[PDB]
Amino acid sequence: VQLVQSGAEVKKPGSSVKVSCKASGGTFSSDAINWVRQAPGQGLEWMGRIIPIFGVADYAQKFQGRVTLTADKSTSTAYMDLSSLRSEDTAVFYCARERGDYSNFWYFDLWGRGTLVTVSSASTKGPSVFPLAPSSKSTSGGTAALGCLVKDYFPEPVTVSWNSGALTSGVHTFPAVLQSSGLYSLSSVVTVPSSSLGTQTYICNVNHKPSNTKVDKKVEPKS
Amino acid sequence: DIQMTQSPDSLAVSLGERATINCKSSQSVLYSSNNKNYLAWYQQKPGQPPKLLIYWASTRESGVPDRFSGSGSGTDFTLTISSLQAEDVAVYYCQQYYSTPYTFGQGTKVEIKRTVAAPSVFIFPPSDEQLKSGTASVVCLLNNFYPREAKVQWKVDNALQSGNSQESVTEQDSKDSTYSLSSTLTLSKADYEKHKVYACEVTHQGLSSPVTKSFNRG
Amino acid sequence: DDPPEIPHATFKAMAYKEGTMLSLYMLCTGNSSHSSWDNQLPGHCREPPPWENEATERIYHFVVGQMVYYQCVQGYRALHRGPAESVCKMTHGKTRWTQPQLICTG
Repeated sequence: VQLVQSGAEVKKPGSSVKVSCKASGGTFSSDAINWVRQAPGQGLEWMGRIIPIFGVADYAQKFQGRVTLTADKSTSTAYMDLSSLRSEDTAVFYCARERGDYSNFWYFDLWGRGTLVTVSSASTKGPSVFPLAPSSKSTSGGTAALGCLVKDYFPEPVTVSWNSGALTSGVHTFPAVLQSSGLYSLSSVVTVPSSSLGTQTYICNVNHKPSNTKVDKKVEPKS
Repeated sequence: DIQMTQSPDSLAVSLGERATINCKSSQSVLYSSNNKNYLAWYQQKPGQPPKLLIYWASTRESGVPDRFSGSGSGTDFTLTISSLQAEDVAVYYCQQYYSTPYTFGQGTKVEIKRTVAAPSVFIFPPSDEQLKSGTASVVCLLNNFYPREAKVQWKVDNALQSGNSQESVTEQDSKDSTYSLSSTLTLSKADYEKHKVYACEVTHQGLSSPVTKSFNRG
Repeated sequence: DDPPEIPHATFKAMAYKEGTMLSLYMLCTGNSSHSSWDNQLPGHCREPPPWENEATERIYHFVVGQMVYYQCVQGYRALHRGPAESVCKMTHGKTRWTQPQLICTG
């Protein structure tokens, strides 16, 4: 048995979303489907439970009134529905299954992969690539640090790559940070020997599928 | 509404040495009829769904290495990772399935600890392409440092800059067990043009005295 | 006697108290070193391995202090909490089985 969920979503404030959870096994046989939410950089929380064989649902105090839980026996699926999305509901929602034959309250055997929901008001935009040129002073023989700047793109993710994957010695790709305008931004930097410059080249390949965009650029010290 | 209270929020142990986590419940969980403790511990490696680790507060679950071992009873539970290895770095949560609503814990970030290393500092002047767009951004880089905490200040013409700076930190690199920090501030074309001095100042446990790196426009 | 029979439930035992019996009968034999059946958890035998010509049912006469669990049959759910347990406890020189607290519904 395996729990399969829906894909990611990028909606707008005030809209509504539905997340589906389907079991590759036979059905929900005296089981329950618990829902767990994890906002980024936060601990896991608890939504509530739906018991398909009973047709009874229990909710947590905090989220009573804003979520509706649905189970369809024919296809053996569980549904979550969000109403009046705020800007702070960006999170990941997991399914959990707890066997019921032994007892009503029980641990979580099997977990779904999770459904990423982003709630913001922005337009699908391609990233902007800028060269964070290497320092002329650098470490003066020790090492040289140079990277590319990726900003004003929506939505994430962006798969930065260097020299088409040839170089992976010291690349650092920081997790993106949300700007005030609503557009994400991140940068990736690679550390190379100082003498390496002037003889061998660097390219920061950048990919952003949601707009189907391919952006490449060359990094070189101003001199 | 039984509520979990893990401690510490973050924990740092040397490789291959005993680690310990605690858990507290407002209400007792030991059920009289069963003499069993409805407590479960979960492990959640980054960017993956959590997986069950221990149930009934002591019963190791199938496929879990023998080193993990729960203990305790009542409201003073604990977990132990004897001889921690590189695969154990994760976040471990309690759970209170004694009654609904289930309540998780704050979460503990078990993190391997090593000797301190002095961060490296680099500064990058803005590219000319952003100048045409009318915005300017400068990047200051902190490379390969331990431990966690470090301070960065953005200084312009010997004046403290506040409220316009952002930064990000990568999770610990597995092969080397270090970190990295990069900071960047937002300035317009008019704002960036008139000034001449831009500096980055860092303070860390590893460094003896604060180190500054600066560049002159043009 | 026998464990109480709950509707839509099948009692099970993880480990048998030493002294259970299943060639008149098998016997769980245990010492300080270990415990093993004869006549083919310390102080408790494990489940005997299958031996061909089985009867489709296992009959066990249980000595005082046995512990069991109750599981709802396929298609039912447990309304209350916890694996229900039943133990045999001597009372005024009379053997008896503790009544479980479980209902399986559907």
